[PDB]
Amino acid sequence: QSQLKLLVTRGKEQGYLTYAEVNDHLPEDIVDSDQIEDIIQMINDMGIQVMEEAPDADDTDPVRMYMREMGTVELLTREGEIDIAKRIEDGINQVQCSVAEYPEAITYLLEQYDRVEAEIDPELAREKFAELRAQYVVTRDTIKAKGRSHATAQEEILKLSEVFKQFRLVPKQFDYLVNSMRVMMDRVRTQERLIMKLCVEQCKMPKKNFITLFTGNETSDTWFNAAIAMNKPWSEKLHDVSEEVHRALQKLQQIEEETGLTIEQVKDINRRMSIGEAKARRAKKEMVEANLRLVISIAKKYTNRGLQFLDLIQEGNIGLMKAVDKFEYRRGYKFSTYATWWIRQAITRSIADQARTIRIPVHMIETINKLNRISRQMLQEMGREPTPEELAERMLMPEDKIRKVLKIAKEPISMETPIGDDEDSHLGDFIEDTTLELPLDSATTESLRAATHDVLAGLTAREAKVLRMRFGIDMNTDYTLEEVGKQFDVTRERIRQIEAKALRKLRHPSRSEVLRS
Amino acid sequence: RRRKLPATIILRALNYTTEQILDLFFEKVIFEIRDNKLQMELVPERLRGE
Repeated sequence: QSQLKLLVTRGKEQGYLTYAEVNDHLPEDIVDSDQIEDIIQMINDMGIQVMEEAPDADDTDPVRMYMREMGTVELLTREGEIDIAKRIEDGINQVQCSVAEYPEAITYLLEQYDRVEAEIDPELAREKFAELRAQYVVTRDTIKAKGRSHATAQEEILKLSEVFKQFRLVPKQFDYLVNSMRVMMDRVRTQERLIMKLCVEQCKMPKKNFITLFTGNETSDTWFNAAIAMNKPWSEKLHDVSEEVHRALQKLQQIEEETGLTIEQVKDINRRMSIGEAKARRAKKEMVEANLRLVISIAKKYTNRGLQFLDLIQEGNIGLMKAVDKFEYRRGYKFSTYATWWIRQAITRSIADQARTIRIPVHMIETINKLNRISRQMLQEMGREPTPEELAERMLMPEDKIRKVLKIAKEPISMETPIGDDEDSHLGDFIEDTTLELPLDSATTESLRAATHDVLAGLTAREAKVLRMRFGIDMNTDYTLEEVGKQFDVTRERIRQIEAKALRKLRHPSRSEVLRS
Repeated sequence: RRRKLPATIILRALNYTTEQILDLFFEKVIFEIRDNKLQMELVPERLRGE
């Protein structure tokens, strides 16, 4: 109503397009560089109808909208933080324990250790890895012996799990193992989803029967042949897929032999692993979300140094994101300061490099700042400007080093900079081209080709070819006295003789003489 | 040189109530209600062009 009626009735047509009028008669936060173009566009060009397109289209900022979602405080106390960190450690532990349940994780680590020894105390490595290998070989024998029907035998298995939990593995190792287990489970559900896709859809076996039947062994053909011998309408179609299901079962049995585990529980342990992953990941996400304030508050001090506010706080977020990863609640030191250092390091190690167009190493950045911080005193503790010789004298570096250092400073300047302020000047418009050659120069070069091509005409074959082949012209690759002397029987001195005689011939013609200059 | 605002907003910003604002630009006119009727403080000069 207000905006539409005022705009239309007033603009009829405001004669000289009185822009400075209605922009004051508009609500919301003013002095913007966004709402501007939406008014200069409508008024003219497509008049009349455009003024009817404007209302129907009317019927903002990164940082300000960033603070909006961050506005969701959800701050924590010492109790809160410890609680979250406790859930983190809880999730992580359940994951590692789930890794311990996996016997192929132990035997692989064993195999890789033998690799390590086949080429941090070396004896301490031999010590613990032996302890693991010992508990493994004793636990392994109590499997097929079946003594203590997986009751006390299970005790040795879980004790072996504890022994494995003693090892402090490297981030790349744990990720490789867990990834390998999920890839293993991928192949598992690959076979299960294959058997299901083949029997349920292609053979018209209802999902009810498939879940009632397959869920049993999932490996032996006892369920499959019982499904075929069930004499149902969907059992006759199974004959057309017998080889496929057989192949899937044989491959799944193969996996049983690879893991050495009951197929009816691999899902369970892998499940609990996924459970722990979600828990630990979740808690860590809440952590970084909660201490989000700290990022901006400290990043504010590093602002304006070749990188904008958003980029800084983003590097501070990943700095906080790394901090949360390396921290435990069982630690007297609080998170408020520990995270702060990681954030400072995160953004400062970003402003160092990804700031100026040209590359630069960290030591360069530090030396440069040190030079400035020292220079600001020399002119204030004396009275005159800081001479480069004396300024260098106050430093470990000689002087020429500092001179080259100042040749790396600044972005530097951009081409689009106005200079003479003509109509309109630009620095990059004065920049000449030197890689190109003068049309005169190109013309002379062609005339030079013609000159030489015509000069070697007034020579003999066993002399034209000699001069041509030696100085390598009109044949790309140039040859030497030997490679030419071999192709002309007589070697070295004889060919150099002719080579010098050709030069003797060119002591009268004026063509190449003037071409010289 | 920004968007327009009623020039009385700055007055309120100077801690001026609405009543004080009115008593800084205009001349008041008092009416009395006595003997069940309405009287008025008449000023002859003010009745110019009415």
